[PDB]
Amino acid sequence: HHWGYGKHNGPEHWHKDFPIAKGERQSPVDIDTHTAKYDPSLKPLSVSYDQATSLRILNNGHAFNVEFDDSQDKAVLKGGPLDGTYRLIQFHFHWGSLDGQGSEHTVDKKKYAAELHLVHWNTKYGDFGKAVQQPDGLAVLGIFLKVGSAKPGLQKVVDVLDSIKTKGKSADFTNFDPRGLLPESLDYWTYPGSLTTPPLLECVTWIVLKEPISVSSEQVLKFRKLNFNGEGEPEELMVDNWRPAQPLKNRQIKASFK
Ligand SMILES: O=C(O)c1ccccc1O
Ligand SMILES: O=C(O)c1ccccc1O
Ligand SMILES: O=C(O)c1ccccc1O
Ligand SMILES: O=C(O)c1ccccc1O
Ligand SMILES: [Zn+2]
Repeated sequence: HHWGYGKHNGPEHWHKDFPIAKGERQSPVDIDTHTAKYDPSLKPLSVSYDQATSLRILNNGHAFNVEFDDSQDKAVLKGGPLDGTYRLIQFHFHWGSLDGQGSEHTVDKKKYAAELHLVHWNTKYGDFGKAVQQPDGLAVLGIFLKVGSAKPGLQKVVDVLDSIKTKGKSADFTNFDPRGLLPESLDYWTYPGSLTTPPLLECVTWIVLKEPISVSSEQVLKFRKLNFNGEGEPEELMVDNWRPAQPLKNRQIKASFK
């Protein structure tokens, strides 16, 4: 599988190897804020990250993942639209070549400079690989990034990127606190969707926070120095690693707030 974000292997091509790309609950989507419905029965999100154990950071040739110990209930998401306990396995970002693009979800067609995805799996399915085969297997917390003031809690991530410049490189990344990436408010939109990269499985309850976080231009510039290619291969900057909005089809986006 040689999928990517280039002209010859990008999102418009993914359906040839992954036919679910044209399915009924693909992500991301545009969030029409005037069409989303407030649902008063939606509960507040419960983000319990105090015992989180980060292990490693990896450049996988499409983004970088910060990975966590998901062998115990150390960092979990529950409540909101979710039934059960969802364990944090990794987070990653999508970002642009310019500050006016980079997010996967859009809000009233507005694009943010980047988007953070905190990926969690439903513990009733035992492991991530089983969870991705279920319609309620994953819960992804999505957070928009806008360029402005620096985010202090992001800087530890930025400072390690030089050690994982190319595809396949990893580095130890212990004692990172993902709570430093969250905005003040946990108000959210939610809808059923999919992974946004191949295999594009329709297994995600998306929880997209309304409040973006601010990062500095210097922080996002360091993301843009990463490479899609392996060491010794022709340099292709890791930028614009986002899938565009897909048709909503027979879905409704719900809001936790009025
Ligand atoms: O593999 C990619 O994601 C890619 C992206 C941009 C340009 C060329 C590429 O191969
Ligand atoms: O110093 C950086 O911020 C950096 C980031 C990504 C890749 C190579 C780098 O030197
Ligand atoms: O978010 C995704 O698209 C994804 C895809 C494959 C594996 C883990 C993931 O989070
Ligand atoms: O291994 C290579 O082919 C190579 C090519 C360009 C620069 C550094 C390298 O190691
Ligand atoms: Zn993602």
